[PDB]
Amino acid sequence: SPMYSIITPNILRLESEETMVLEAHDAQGDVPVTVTVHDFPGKKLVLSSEKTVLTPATNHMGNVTFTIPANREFKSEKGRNKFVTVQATFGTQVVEKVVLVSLQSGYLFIQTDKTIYTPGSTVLYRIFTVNHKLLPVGRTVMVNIENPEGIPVKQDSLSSQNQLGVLPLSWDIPELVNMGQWKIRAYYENSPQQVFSTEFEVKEYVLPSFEVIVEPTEKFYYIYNEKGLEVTITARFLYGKKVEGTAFVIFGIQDGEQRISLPESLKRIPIEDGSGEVVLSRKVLLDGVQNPRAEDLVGKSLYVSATVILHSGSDMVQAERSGIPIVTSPYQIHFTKTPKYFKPGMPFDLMVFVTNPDGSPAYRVPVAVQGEDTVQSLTQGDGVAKLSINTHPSQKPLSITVRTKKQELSEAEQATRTMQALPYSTVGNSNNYLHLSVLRTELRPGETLNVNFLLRMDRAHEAKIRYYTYLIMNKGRLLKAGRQVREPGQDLVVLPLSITTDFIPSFRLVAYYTLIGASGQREVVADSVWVDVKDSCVGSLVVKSGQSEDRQPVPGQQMTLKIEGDHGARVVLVAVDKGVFVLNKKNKLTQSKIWDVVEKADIGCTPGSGKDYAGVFSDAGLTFTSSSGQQTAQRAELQCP
Amino acid sequence: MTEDAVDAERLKHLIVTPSGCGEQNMIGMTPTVIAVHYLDETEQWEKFGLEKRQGALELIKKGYTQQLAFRQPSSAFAAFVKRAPSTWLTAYVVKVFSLAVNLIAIDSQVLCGAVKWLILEKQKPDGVFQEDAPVIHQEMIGGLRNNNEKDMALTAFVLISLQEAKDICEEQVNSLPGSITKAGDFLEANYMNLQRSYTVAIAGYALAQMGRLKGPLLNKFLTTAKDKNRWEDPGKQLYNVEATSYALLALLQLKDFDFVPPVVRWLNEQRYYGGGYGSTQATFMVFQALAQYQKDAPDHQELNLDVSLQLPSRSSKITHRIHWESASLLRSEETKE
Ligand SMILES: *[C@@H]1O[C@H](CO)[C@@H](O[C@@H]2O[C@H](CO)[C@@H](O)[C@H](O)[C@H]2NC(C)=O)[C@H](O)[C@H]1NC(C)=O
Repeated sequence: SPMYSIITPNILRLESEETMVLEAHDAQGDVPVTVTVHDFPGKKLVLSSEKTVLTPATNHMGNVTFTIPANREFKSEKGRNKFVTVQATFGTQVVEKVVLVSLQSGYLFIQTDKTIYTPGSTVLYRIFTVNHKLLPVGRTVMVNIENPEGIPVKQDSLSSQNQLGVLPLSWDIPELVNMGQWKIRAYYENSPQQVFSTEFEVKEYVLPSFEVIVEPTEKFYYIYNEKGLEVTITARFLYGKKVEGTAFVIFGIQDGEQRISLPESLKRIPIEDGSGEVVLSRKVLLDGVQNPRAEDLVGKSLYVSATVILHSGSDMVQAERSGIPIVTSPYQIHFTKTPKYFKPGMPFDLMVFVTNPDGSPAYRVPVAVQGEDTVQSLTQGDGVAKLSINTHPSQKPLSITVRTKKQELSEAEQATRTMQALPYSTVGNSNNYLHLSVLRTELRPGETLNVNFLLRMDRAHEAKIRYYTYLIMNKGRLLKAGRQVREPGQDLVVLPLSITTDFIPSFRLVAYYTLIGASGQREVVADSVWVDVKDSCVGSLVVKSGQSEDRQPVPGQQMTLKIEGDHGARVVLVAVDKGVFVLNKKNKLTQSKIWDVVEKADIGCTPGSGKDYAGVFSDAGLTFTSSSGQQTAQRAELQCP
Repeated sequence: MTEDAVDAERLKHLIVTPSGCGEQNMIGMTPTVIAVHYLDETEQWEKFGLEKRQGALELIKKGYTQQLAFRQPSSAFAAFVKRAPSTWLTAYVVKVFSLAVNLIAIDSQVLCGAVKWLILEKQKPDGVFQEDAPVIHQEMIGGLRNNNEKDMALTAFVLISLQEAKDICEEQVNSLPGSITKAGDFLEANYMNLQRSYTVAIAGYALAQMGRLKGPLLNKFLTTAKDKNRWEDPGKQLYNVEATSYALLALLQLKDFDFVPPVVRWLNEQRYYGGGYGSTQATFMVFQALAQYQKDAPDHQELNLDVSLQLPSRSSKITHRIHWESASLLRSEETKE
């Protein structure tokens, strides 16, 4: 009997367009099907619309798009997990699979013009309302402002209808207010448990007149180095001029949450030409702490608290840099991107995330496997270095350790890491694999891609398979489905792919086929892969000055500035003096933060592959149910371990 | 201030498929129905297994479809069509259908006809109910196996059966209040002379369901408890658990929260999971009582405050209300003087 397969996202979202790809294998003729959704438990009949018929001309393919209504029954309970039932009626065959339903229904981004506000001054913040697809949406937003001790002071109830997703709001701080770290928190009406927040502080400040940046030569301190830590002070006026003053430097060890100061490291270096340097002899660092041991200092950190004073004795600026690590190794190895399951007798990919000790990705550092060290590669601009190891067709797990092989360094300084990968497990030990080898480079929208489908099966069953089914995730929901044909005998099939601007920032690709094997038992083999895309705006907004002459405009003199953006869009602007950024540069907003939030809000957390087909689909964030009885695992936790 | 419930880590055995005649059909489907009701009310399907719910629903749906064959043309039910209709079996059908109205499409006409058939000729004018067809196996009726005060307990059970389906067939049957009054008078007349805590508990539950269990009857009910934590009967402990479930349901109806927690703690202490011969009714109604502990579960909060302030300026006296949903609703007000 032909098998009917329904693929839906593993987590559903209220008030959103969620697709449900309907596919049938070996179907004969037109097979109409109506999809219905029922609450669990009970039967509340939330939605049973969007029925679709199937056609053999379109390879029995079809996707239904709808939106789960938001009712008080879902909002009645907010502290426990809730589920719904999706049921499909493939003619005379019935299939139904339960699925978890979350309460997230969009994102909130809070932009404040400044980051520090004096008492008695106004506050201007904008609330951005976007959905799971990062589009303007009309909802209801609650806004609250909380003082540092945790007491709401002002609450509102706005609506994003007719505002095109931008809600400008203002608030007036009383002239007599307890200073500290104020907080602004907002949440959607449907999901009061989901709280978004920003942080702005109230201070008794006056704007400075210059910026001080302390940049050590290397973002670390080698423990065995004899010269010691070197830090360079670069004091520059805000309006692009150099400083002639004097500076004070003090070095302290930051272990845990307790800061230990070094009285003997204080120096008075005269900054000249907007530059200066100061040394820290290793003897001072060793003797400052009680224990003269060396290895105990590993894991701690240093911080520089530089104070700069002009020769005129007018203004003082305190600039602090903290978090410089004390690590015996100038490099770090991470395996957050490498798949945890390989395929026996099949090429295996090893994405190594080589990064600087502070956390920033490294660049152009060689890496190599310990065994058969002839394999070498260099990290790209993103801090990821490709690797390739040939895997023997043995069911025994394989252990891989990688070690950087940069020259001019000893064997002790190179960072090491060890990883254990489990072999892919089939059904009935039929030795049926699928692998998907794909380019993983600094991909950009528009540039093409070449997915390499690599089937591996015995010649007795190489003719039953006649196609492939592949899906593309993006931001938690599907983006595109399709069938890639494969005539018998063609071992390798290439699938051209169009990476548009909608694939930002990381699309997860899955692929699977099906046939009858063993002694008449239906089975499925699947695969998944993780691909990165350049993090940039879906559109293109650029701000540039129209006036190309009359350098350094006089105050009070006009200029014209162009806004190059996509047509029909709404642009919000804000001009901020750089003094406040000198005195506070945290809790801002940028494209990187937005993409980090979107990536964090994903549904799967295993970069490709898995223990088995059910594991692969569960990790990829999809549930797969068949008419025959084949099914994936069960997901009942919002946050993966 | 509410005792914990069963985690259902060993409740998977309650899924028994219907088989055989109507009696065996109901014996098989009773644990499954009561288990799915308990799981739905407790919202414990996450740990019990989400995929078994659809299978259990299909099981109960096809069992409900199959049992309709045994229905007599007079809207009556029995083990076999040839066999005479049984009053207790019909009351049990009423219980099951009124419990499963939310899960299966129960025919309202069938239940209304059954209730009318029971009222018109299956009861005495005084309200006493008579059993015109004993079931094949006496182990499933529960406390009616013993002949002592059998008619009184049967009358109390049928009174509960008719009182638990008030809104189902209120308009169709107009003689229901008369039967209710007759049964209540009959039960209250002979409540003191009861010697079995099973009969005492069932009579107390029936009388408290409509409010006639007051004064000396309530005092006798309270004193019926053994060591103030359990109900005891001669014989096996199954009758003790049944009487405890009777008392628990009666107390939940009476909304007396100072004595329920010991009862539910004791019931969980024995951990009566059911199974075996002559245990369908006891397991069914003990899980039913556990379910009635849920949904309408008493909670410690009684937040209905009405807060008002007398402003010295007297421009506007601010008044608000604090409730359970607004327990953490912090209110900030500022005065300049
Ligand atoms: C999933 O649904 C979308 C809904 O639009 C389908 O997109 C359409 O695809 C056809 C051909 O594939 C185009 O002619 C239409 O213009 C598309 N619609 C829009 C609005 O652009 C999509 O094809 C569906 N997926 C599959 C595999 O069929």
